[PDB]
Amino acid sequence: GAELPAPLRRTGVGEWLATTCQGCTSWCAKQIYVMDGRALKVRGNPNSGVHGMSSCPRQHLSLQQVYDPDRLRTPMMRTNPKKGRDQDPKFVPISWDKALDMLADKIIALRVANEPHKYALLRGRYSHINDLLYKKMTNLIGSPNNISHSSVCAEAHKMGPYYLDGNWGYNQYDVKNAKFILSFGADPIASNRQVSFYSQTWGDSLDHAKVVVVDPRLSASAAKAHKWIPIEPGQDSVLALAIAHVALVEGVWHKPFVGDFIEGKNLFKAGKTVSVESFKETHTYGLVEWWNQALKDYTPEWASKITGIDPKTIIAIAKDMGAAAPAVQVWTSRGAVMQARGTYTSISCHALNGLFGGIDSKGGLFPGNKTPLLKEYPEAKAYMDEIAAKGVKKEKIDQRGRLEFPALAKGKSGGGVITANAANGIRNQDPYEIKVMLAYFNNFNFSNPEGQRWDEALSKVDFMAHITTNVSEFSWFADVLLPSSHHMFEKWGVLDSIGNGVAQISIQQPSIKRLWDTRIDESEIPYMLAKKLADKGFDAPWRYINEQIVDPETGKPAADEAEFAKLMVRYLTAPLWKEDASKYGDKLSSWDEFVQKGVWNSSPYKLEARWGKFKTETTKFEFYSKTLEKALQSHADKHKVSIDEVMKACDYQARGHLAFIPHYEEPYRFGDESEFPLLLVDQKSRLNKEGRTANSPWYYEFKDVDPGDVANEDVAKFNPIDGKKFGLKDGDEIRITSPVGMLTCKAKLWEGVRPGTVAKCFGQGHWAYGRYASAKFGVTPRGGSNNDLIADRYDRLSGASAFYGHIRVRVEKV
Amino acid sequence: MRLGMVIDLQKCVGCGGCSLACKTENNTNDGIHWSHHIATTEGTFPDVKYTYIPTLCNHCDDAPCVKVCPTGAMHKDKRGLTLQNNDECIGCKKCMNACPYGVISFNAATPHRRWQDDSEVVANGTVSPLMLLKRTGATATPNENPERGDTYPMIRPKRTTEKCTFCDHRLDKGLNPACVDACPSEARVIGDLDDPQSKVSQLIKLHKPMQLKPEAGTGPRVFYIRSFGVKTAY
Ligand SMILES: Nc1nc2c(c(=O)[nH]1)N[C@H]1C(S)=C(S)[C@@H](COP(=O)(O)OP(=O)(O)OC[C@H]3O[C@@H](n4cnc5c(=O)[nH]c(N)nc54)[C@H](O)[C@@H]3O)O[C@H]1N2
Ligand SMILES: Nc1nc2c(c(=O)[nH]1)N[C@H]1C(S)=C(S)[C@@H](COP(=O)(O)OP(=O)(O)OC[C@H]3O[C@@H](n4cnc5c(=O)[nH]c(N)nc54)[C@H](O)[C@@H]3O)O[C@H]1N2
Ligand code: SF4
Ligand code: SF4
Ligand code: SF4
Ligand code: SF4
Ligand code: SF4
Ligand SMILES: [Mo]
Repeated sequence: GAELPAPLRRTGVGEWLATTCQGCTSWCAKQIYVMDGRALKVRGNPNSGVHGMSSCPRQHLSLQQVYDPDRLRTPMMRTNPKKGRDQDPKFVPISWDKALDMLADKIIALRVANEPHKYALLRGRYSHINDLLYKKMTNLIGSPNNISHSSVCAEAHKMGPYYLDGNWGYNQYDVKNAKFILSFGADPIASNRQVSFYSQTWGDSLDHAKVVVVDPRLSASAAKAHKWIPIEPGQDSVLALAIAHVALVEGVWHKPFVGDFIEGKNLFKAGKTVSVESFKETHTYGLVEWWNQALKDYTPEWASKITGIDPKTIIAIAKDMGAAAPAVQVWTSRGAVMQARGTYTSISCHALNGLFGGIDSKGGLFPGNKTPLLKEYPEAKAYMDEIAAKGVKKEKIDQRGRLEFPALAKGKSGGGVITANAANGIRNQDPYEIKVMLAYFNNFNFSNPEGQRWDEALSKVDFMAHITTNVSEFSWFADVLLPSSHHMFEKWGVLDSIGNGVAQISIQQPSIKRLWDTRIDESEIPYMLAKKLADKGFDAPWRYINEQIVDPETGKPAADEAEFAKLMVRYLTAPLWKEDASKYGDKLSSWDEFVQKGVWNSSPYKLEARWGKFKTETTKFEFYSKTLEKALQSHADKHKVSIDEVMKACDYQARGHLAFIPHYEEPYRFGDESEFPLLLVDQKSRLNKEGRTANSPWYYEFKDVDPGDVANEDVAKFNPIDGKKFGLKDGDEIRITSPVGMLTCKAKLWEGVRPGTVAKCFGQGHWAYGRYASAKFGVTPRGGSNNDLIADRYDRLSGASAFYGHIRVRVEKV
Repeated sequence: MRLGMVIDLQKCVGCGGCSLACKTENNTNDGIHWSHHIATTEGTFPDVKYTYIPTLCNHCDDAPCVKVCPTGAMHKDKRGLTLQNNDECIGCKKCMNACPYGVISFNAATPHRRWQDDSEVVANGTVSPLMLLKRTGATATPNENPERGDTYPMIRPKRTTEKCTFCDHRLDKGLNPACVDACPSEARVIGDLDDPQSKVSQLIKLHKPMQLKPEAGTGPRVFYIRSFGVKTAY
């Protein structure tokens, strides 16, 4: 135990290798420290322009994922032909060649029978090399059913940005220059999409920004904010609309962006209409129409009656935002908008970003910077045979585009995925049966609301293969398991991130020798499957790969699996390192320099870039969304109904012009409030790497970094008022029941919970995944599975699943 | 020389990244965390305050753990750190009762015993803790950091105590403590409190410093500045 002499000391002499973390869609650039062939540490990549060395705490849990003792080391096949929660699959090990043979035989049988559309590809997480496995392979087989997870993620959060300013996507928030931050449910030092960077900056920003957090629970961000507004779930838009109302009455919209009355005098008087011709809008459209049709009556008193918020607080917030403009940013979280009528909460909250001029402004918010990363491999039309051309025209299994499922992504009827509804199409064989399914990086039985519907659906699929590191809940229903090399340590990939005024592109690369007999989901596996299909007489995918996915420097196809894995990344990133990317950001001299740095950074965002040229119908920032009217009109015309009939069929309250402006939709609620007196407030753990750290012991050891939670436990948090009402004490074993299901967990009394609600982290309740994540693997869960409580409901205008606002529950001691 | 740390509570977001970094750096057994925290919730709804205070060894000026140690295993070094010759620890636990802060842990459990399990959740399909140990070449856990062994056992023996060493092995190489490097907001700063020009010396002049349990008379050298929360507006 003597200290080692200097020549034999080991501190600091190991190797740092660049990769990318995917614990959340922050997608931080990382370096991995390697010594004795083992990954020992993770840090933020110092070359990153978004976040630098800053990181959230979950980077360290990555090390218990790659070295998870319940990872699969071999392909497997089930030997119990029955599937179900009660059916042990009795998996036995097989070779890759045998596993892909079974899958290939089933795919080819579909084509021979002229039913290629009965194939489905399911995608959970992914990297930007996904186009081959997700889209090209699927369409070449002849199926339209490439089903992402986007609608169980955040599609409703894109409705406001798209239908108001043309951005079907996320924003970055300029916190370093903000003077007012208003968060509707966002908790950016714990979740959302740059936890590393917003954690870096949040505390410092409190010295120049006033911060208000609107959330039914006291989140970490609210605990470090100037005001916590404990909103009743589903009432966010009431506050957003009343703030806008006060802004107009007080005359404190941002005139350089919005415009002004022609004669100077502010004519917005509460309750009274204004002449449209009296106002000259600059970069916006529809302000007076919005006022005349609804906003003139969304007074602070109206809002206080619904929410209990002091009207003086509403007025003070509106005035503070007016004085801070344009250095004003409004965040929306999933909690505010992933509700059955949530499209109009996204619109109502995001409208404030236009009203106070924050959109594309200093201290405001704006989209990701332009980069030259390619996102698709070459077109495959020339490789489509007649079977495939017919199949890809079939209705999608998720029923997108039907009257009651407009899913208006990017303005198109049926434009968006409806992930959770694919289970309903499958189990009802409507539009048709799914007979062959390939799925990767996903666990929809656990992550989708009312996931037992996925139990039911998958039990009815003739053949399914799951590409996964662990035997998760979804894997339980697979015929074949195809073990994936771990995305962060054993894979070639590429991702991007936005924040700090920049967009970055980062590499994923293997940092260790491959541990087990696994293959990379998005490159090696489709390559091997294409070879197997070609051996069996269907060579279109193989020809597509070998003729179109060739090296950007040599023009040669990959010689083998390992080369192909790297080639997939080289191909899409060639504009960064083979060509001169100086016009967009960094100049990289070679592929090797890109790999060594591990990240490419854009130049800083040009403020006001989009002013006067939004990708909306008017090219303006639309308070009256002609963009959404055009999309709804298209959907209505498709189904030979009026727009009002669309609204009625999709269970929105809006009629007439209200369908196109920010307005109040009463939140949808399910269940009798007398039997189910509490509203569920679902939240993420700040130690969740999505649904993937429940088999990491360090997760449990530090679980109380979630404010109010308890180490090594799964707790539901009740206000002490409700604890007294229901006879609950800390540590009591409890059952929580909704109209659709139940879970068991433990009780915690916490004053940071709005009375009448119960705040509980999603992430526990696994009955599979591994030995730490479950009580008895395959049988008994650890903790309680939130989504068993959440009825299968949709924001039908976006396709999004609802996880918030509508869930009523009751509680009792077990 | 009196090395110490200043922690800025306004910058701190209460994420535990420092404590997880310590786990990866120092190979502490499951349940043993040299870096930890004290969190408090105060007030009745809706006027609720939550605060998180990161904690570690305070490397005290007048360390009672050193004074009571019967073997001399616990000792001060020339940097002012409280370090331990683990080889001379007899597991008497006197240090733990003397320390006012509860930052010392006792290895009653065999460290990393959960990695000796060779059961598989799916037989001949998934792996096992023991198999992962064999595959990676590690001795006790695939997550063990060999650097730790420069100055302290990489894996401590049962029936010894252990605590934060201020990442002495990293300081010896001119590097930063793992928890300092791990902090996203740079809330943690270390330096020589005897140097008036050090960043730590200047921080506690620019801001009013606070210490945990100064009344215990140990002269702790972790100082807290500013506030985790802010006063409510409106
Ligand atoms: N730690 C962690 N961070 C992550 C992820 C993760 O898994 N773990 N996933 C990433 C991904 S994929 C996503 S899509 C983003 C999502 O990031 P966000 O969209 O910002 O939201 P969530 O993290 O899902 O948190 C939902 C929050 O809404 C609150 N809330 C619940 N109901 C209501 C309501 O009715 N009104 C209001 N105002 N609030 C309500 C909950 O308390 C919770 O704080 O996070 C990314 N960041
Ligand atoms: N109640 C509630 N439900 C939610 C959320 C919430 O906040 N509350 N968050 C929702 C959100 S925002 C999202 S985006 C969705 C995400 O939901 P999903 O896309 O279903 O993602 P996960 O649940 O993380 O499942 C990923 C699965 O991939 C496997 N896998 C794990 N690691 C790897 C790897 O490295 N490679 C490969 N090929 N496979 C791997 C495992 O089977 C793992 O279970 O969950 C959502 N569901
Ligand atoms: S978990 Fe998310 S925020 Fe944290 S380091 Fe990984 S990608 Fe970044
Ligand atoms: S890493 Fe930094 S911000 Fe996170 S808890 Fe530790 S000191 Fe605070
Ligand atoms: S904090 Fe405790 S263990 Fe550390 S030096 Fe002070 S008395 Fe000793
Ligand atoms: S347990 Fe070890 S370090 Fe502590 S007082 Fe006893 S001999 Fe000294
Ligand atoms: S200084 Fe080193 S040993 Fe001490 S808490 Fe920080 S990481 Fe752990
Ligand atoms: Mo998501």
